[PDB]
Amino acid sequence: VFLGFLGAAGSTMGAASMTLTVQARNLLSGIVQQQSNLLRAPECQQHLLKLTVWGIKQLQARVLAVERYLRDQQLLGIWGCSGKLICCTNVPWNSSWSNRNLSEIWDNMTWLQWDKEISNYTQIIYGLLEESQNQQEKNEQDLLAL
Amino acid sequence: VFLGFLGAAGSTMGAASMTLTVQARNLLSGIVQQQSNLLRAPECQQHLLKLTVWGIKQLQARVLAVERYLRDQQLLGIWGCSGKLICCTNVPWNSSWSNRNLSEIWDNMTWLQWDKEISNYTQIIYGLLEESQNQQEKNEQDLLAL
Amino acid sequence: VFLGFLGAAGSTMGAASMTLTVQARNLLSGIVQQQSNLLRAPECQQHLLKLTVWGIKQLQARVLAVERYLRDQQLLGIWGCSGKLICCTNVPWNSSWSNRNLSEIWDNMTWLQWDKEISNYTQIIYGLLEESQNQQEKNEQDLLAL
Amino acid sequence: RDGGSTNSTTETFRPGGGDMRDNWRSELYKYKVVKIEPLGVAPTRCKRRVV
Amino acid sequence: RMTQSPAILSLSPGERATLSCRASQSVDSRLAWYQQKPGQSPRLLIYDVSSRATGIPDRFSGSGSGTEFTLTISSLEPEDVAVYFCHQENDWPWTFGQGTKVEIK
Amino acid sequence: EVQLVESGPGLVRPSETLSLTCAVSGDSISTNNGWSWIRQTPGKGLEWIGYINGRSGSTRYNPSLQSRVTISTDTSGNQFSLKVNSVTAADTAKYYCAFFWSTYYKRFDVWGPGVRVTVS
Ligand SMILES: *[C@@H]1O[C@H](CO)[C@@H](O[C@@H]2O[C@H](CO)[C@@H](O)[C@H](O)[C@H]2NC(C)=O)[C@H](O)[C@H]1NC(C)=O
Ligand SMILES: *[C@@H]1O[C@H](CO)[C@@H](O[C@@H]2O[C@H](CO)[C@@H](O)[C@H](O)[C@H]2NC(C)=O)[C@H](O)[C@H]1NC(C)=O
Ligand SMILES: *[C@@H]1O[C@H](CO)[C@@H](O[C@@H]2O[C@H](CO)[C@@H](O)[C@H](O)[C@H]2NC(C)=O)[C@H](O)[C@H]1NC(C)=O
Ligand SMILES: *[C@@H]1O[C@H](CO[C@@H]2O[C@@H](C)[C@@H](O)[C@@H](O)[C@@H]2O)[C@@H](O)[C@H](O)[C@H]1NC(C)=O
Ligand SMILES: *[C@@H]1O[C@H](CO[C@@H]2O[C@@H](C)[C@@H](O)[C@@H](O)[C@@H]2O)[C@@H](O)[C@H](O)[C@H]1NC(C)=O
Ligand SMILES: *[C@@H]1O[C@H](CO[C@@H]2O[C@@H](C)[C@@H](O)[C@@H](O)[C@@H]2O)[C@@H](O)[C@H](O)[C@H]1NC(C)=O
Ligand SMILES: *[C@@H]1O[C@H](CO)[C@@H](O)[C@H](O)[C@H]1NC(C)=O
Ligand SMILES: *[C@@H]1O[C@H](CO)[C@@H](O)[C@H](O)[C@H]1NC(C)=O
Ligand SMILES: *[C@@H]1O[C@H](CO)[C@@H](O)[C@H](O)[C@H]1NC(C)=O
Ligand SMILES: *[C@@H]1O[C@H](CO)[C@@H](O)[C@H](O)[C@H]1NC(C)=O
Repeated sequence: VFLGFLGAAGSTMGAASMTLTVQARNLLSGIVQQQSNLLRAPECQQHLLKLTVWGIKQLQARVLAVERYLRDQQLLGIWGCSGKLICCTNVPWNSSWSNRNLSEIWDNMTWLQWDKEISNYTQIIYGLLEESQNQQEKNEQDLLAL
Repeated sequence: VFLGFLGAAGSTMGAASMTLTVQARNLLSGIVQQQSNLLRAPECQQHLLKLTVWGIKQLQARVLAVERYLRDQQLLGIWGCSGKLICCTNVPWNSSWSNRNLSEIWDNMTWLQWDKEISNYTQIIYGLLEESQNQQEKNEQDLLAL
Repeated sequence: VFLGFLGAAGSTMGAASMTLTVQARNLLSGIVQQQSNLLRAPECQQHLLKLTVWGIKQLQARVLAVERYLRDQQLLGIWGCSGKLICCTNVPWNSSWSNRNLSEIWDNMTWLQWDKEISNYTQIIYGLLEESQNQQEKNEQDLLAL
Repeated sequence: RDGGSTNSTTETFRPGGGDMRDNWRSELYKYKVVKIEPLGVAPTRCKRRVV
Repeated sequence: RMTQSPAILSLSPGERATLSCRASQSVDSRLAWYQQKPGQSPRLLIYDVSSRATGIPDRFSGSGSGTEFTLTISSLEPEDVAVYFCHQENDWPWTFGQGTKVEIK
Repeated sequence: EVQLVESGPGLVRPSETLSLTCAVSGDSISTNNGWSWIRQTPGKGLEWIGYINGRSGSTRYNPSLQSRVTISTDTSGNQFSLKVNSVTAADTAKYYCAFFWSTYYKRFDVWGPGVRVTVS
């Protein structure tokens, strides 16, 4: 855990796609989330009760990490990707959002650069992914299929 | 998000089944759960620390939304529906719980009316769904299958 | 719910594998997590606000149950088991971790005894399960498959 | 610095004051805090196979 | 599992040539086209119905889905005399159509 | 970038096994899955014989030859080969060595010149 947490950040999209579990494992487990799960009492805890302001700040940090995690999982579920780090969809690429070939982006761009190129199309793409899944379920409820 | 949140409430069960992502998206995202995830500090936060009672009420609301969400997801997992908004099971309908044909309920009833008709059979049905999944796993652990 | 919560604890691994939903259902639902979800206000709540230390202790207990649940679910997701109480993997057994035949462990050992026999190989096994899933995804991204 | 001085071209430096925050800026100048955003999308040749 | 048509086209230089290919089963979007000149092994032109292979002139294009596909060569040149093949990439058998010829006069 | 060079008998008699090989230059065959054989038969057109996965040794063969063809590798020689049993006149064809790369990110082929084999 955290042995190369953002190690692929400067690498290409292709190479970086091979380290996806590395970042996923660090979204729900900060130091305080490890101390909170010791078999022994952590001892510190009395401090956070005697002084309730510190107790509240710690809980807010823990609750937020959980809420952010769950929201990303909910979107993957809605889009039809329950689990999987990499999933294919039926939404075609518009070639307006970005107009580059596969041999250019997977080999020459980093994920940070990509993110800064299509950031204002994010909501359009997410909207289409949701519509696609709804259409798929409508087709599933037809026993003659395709 | 929230552009027709309960819009299908007065519609029939059939039509309403086509809007399921609309309600699902609003279970983990109230206004305070959006403000809490800004890149900038929300600014308000000092108020909830200076006066710890308000800080606690806000956390209780956030924790509860998460617990309710997770409990529903756990039941779907137990019943054998990981993900999916609509899933088929192997539990037969009893015709005691409700005794109507498909052409009557999917076209003439709303979900609110349905809920008020079979509410005291809810636990029986949930119990059967769990038993069904356990039986399925017992059959899966047999390499000769069916 | 909780009608035989650890009832299989003294039973063999084989028999105990048939009660897995029994323990799973009790990880997110303690008494306070039921009182918190009443349609009526619980009434007690004012106590936990007037005296903020008790309010904080209760939230810490609730947040922790959620964090522990989610971490186990994240590991199952990473290892390629989204949902399911029982899942097969591609990691071979080393026969160093434990060197017993199937007819000995499934019929004569309890899960507690097993846990005390291979506890210091837990991290090795978990590491291998993650590597296996990453290798599987690398193979999936090849349209000629196997 | 005081400001400019005369045509002789000199500068005068004095011990300063300022907010206590300048003491922390001397140690934390090397650090930045960022939020990690794990989802993203990109073009590929795969298509969900509907089954 | 796919049939091309017509067996042969005869075109004037600069004219646009079109070849069709029909599947017996859906092949989704998994269709490739190849160009085989006499004495040569087939060259990949187009993949996934309309994506050009690296090094392919913009004369070449195509479209279609499911079972109905077309290969188009605009501004046809004498260097394009070849047998063109329709290749199924949506199933295990990977069949090919029979191959059709385009000749420039 | 690789080059594929085929070699083998240009004549096989009825009921004999036909054996063709292909050398690979420029890359390894112990990896790079998708080494394959393609047959071009006058009067029929192109068809696949099958392919091998250099990393595992597994193979897949077109059903028409499910009981007739073997594909295997010599990773030391960095060459691979095709053997078809009980060869008959109907199997006269131009045989090719090919490399098919098909992933989520790239698509390409490399073809060798092939071997023409007459079957009596
Ligand atoms: C940082 O950039 C350099 C330069 O582009 C990358 O160097 C490549 O490393 C691979 C693996 O050793 C070689 O096969 C390539 O030939 C190198 N590129 C060049 C131009 O020589 C380096 O890998 C990048 N860092 C990370 C983490 O990806
Ligand atoms: C509220 O009730 C009315 C009356 O039943 C629904 O009206 C139907 O609307 C559809 C779509 O325009 C028509 O095809 C039907 O013929 C209408 N019914 C009748 C009896 O005329 C209306 O759709 C309902 N509201 C919602 C949100 O579902
Ligand atoms: C506690 O241990 C006893 C003794 O091993 C178990 O008894 C077995 O019960 C099954 C089911 O009735 C019989 O078929 C076996 O023949 C019994 N064993 C013997 C040696 O007689 C008992 O089941 C165990 N308790 C639990 C919860 O598993
Ligand atoms: C492909 O793009 C077409 C043009 O849309 C325009 O440009 C995009 C980037 C947006 O700003 C949009 O509001 C503009 O009208 C669309 O008409 C077409 O639907 C798109 N296809 C898909 C799958 O989205
Ligand atoms: C079908 O219904 C049979 C009758 O059960 C009776 O009515 C139901 C509504 C309950 O109140 C129950 O306690 C009563 O005994 C059952 O015997 C039969 O098992 C049912 N089938 C299924 C799948 O549940
Ligand atoms: C099988 O075991 C081999 C021996 O490993 C040694 O014993 C284990 C229990 C560890 O303590 C390890 O550090 C020792 O080196 C391994 O070389 C081999 O990789 C193992 N196979 C698998 C799938 O793990
Ligand atoms: C949308 O993103 C592009 C990225 O290249 C940027 O140049 C453009 O200014 C952005 N549009 C707006 C309105 O900010
Ligand atoms: C069970 O539900 C039905 C709904 O029609 C209701 O009439 C009945 O009174 C309920 N039973 C009890 C004990 O409340
Ligand atoms: C590892 O586990 C075995 C269980 O049989 C135990 O005997 C051994 O002492 C443990 N090793 C260490 C270093 O504790
Ligand atoms: C992708 O675009 C670049 C820049 O125009 C070009 O050099 C490269 O050859 C293109 N890739 C393919 C496969 O055509």
